[PDB]
Amino acid sequence: VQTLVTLVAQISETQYPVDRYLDWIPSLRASAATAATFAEWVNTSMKTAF
Amino acid sequence: NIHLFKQLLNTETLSVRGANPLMFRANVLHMLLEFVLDNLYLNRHTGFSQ
Repeated sequence: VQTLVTLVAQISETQYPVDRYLDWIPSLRASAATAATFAEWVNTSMKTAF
Repeated sequence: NIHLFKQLLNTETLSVRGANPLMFRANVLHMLLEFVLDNLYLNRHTGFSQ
């Protein structure tokens, strides 16, 4: 969950305070569905890793 | 578009290309009433995509 909130906050406007290192990489203003797909890809990565 | 204005009381009109001017108001009122009636609907929420 910490890994999830940290990453998703770097593609959306979330008030969870993170220092941001990848703003110079272009990206869109992620919506609910886009964040959902992104989290889906994140979740499977962790499960297959462990 | 003549056929719209001869729909109410032109039962005596012979020609198909003509209409009686004296029932213009009645035909217009009927047209407006049907215009209102045909639009009595509730808007539906379908779904979006970014």
